[PDB]
Amino acid sequence: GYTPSADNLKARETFQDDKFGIFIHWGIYSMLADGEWVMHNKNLNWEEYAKLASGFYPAKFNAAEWVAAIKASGAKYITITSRHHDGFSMYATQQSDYNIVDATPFKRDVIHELADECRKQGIRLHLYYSHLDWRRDDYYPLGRTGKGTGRTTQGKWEDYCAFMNNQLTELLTNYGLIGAIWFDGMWDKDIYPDGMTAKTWNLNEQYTLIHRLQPACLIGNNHHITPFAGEDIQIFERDLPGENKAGLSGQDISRLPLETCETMNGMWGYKITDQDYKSTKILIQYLVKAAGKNANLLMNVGPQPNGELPTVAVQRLREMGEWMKIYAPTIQGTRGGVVTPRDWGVTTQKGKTLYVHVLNLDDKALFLPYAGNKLKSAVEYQSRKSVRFIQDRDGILLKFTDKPHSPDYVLELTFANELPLN
Ligand SMILES: C[C@@H]1O[C@H](O)[C@@H](O)[C@H](O)[C@@H]1O
Ligand SMILES: [Cl-]
Ligand SMILES: [Zn+2]
Repeated sequence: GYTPSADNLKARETFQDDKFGIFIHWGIYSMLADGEWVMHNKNLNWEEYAKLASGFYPAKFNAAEWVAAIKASGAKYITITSRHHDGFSMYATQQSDYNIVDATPFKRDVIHELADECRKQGIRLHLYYSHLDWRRDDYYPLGRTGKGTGRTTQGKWEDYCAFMNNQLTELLTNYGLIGAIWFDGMWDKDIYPDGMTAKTWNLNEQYTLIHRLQPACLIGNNHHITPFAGEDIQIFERDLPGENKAGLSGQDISRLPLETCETMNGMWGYKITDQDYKSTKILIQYLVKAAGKNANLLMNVGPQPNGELPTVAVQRLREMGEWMKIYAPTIQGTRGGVVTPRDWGVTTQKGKTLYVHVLNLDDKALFLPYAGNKLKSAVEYQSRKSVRFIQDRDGILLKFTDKPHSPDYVLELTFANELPLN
């Protein structure tokens, strides 16, 4: 079956080292400013919806400003929508004239500009690509969604698979190195009996094509189930691995590198009525919790129809970056800690070092259930002040002089041996 290349293994380890990326959902739906699902939610006719492209002009778009504001947060990569459910391509494809260059007065390939700036600025580029299409008539038979977009013709599914293959080829050919392909949407056909099989979705052909073009490119698929052979990362939508508070998960944690995706406000695409952006404290803690469960955090912003990133999102990214300036070594380059997440916080680890991230504790002591490795020292990460501890065969007890500050009271524990990997 699938044995991943060595460049692919390095790519997985670098991805886990990086820990933090930014999601970008941008399209012509940003004009309606009611979320990226508006075409299906309001049952918009595909022709009338497509008429919006000839008025799309994000005049204030600036790839350099975007990538700079994201880099400033500590994030190391950007995952951007190359084509979402509405079928509109945000790059210069030759498989359809329904794209940013040919169908709008903007006439610019924004994915190419962003790739150039990511190269220049040391940020890796990941591409989201939708298996689901609400406009094309060769997406036949239909799944659960999209029955109200006014399609009145049928094509062959083979033609749609060819279309996807050629678009994937283009994206892996004209834009430099691509960190990952992020498939989404096959959950649409989970109503038919064979709706989540690799053969209906042509997954083996597609994955093999991807890895032939760029063997170090990682593949993830947001299907919410057990990863298919060929995927290089596992995705959890709006939940940490092993949690299901949002109801879109519940699948077993595989052995692939893990990534949790989340929105900074409540919606992926720009939504003018949704201005409730999570606080900087919440976002820092979300990243720390992700890292403590051995997962990356892919945090989303939805660009405005004038081309700017929301100002509040840029503020949050800058404040997260101020925090990262001090604490990134306790997150980036680490893995999930030997003590798994607890109500008080989490732990990350690197070599012989265990970082204890105390996120939610008002007592002045903390029990760590870990034994068999001589603890040789404990200090506060920032101040370097020493932390009193008692170690025995049952575990470790840390005692604090003050009881802890927000948003993260971090202790650095140094052990004699190891730290293990479960
Ligand atoms: C990937 C994100 O979660 C879901 O899968 C999608 O339906 C959303 O539009 C968004 O792209
Ligand atoms: Cl980690
Ligand atoms: Zn170029």
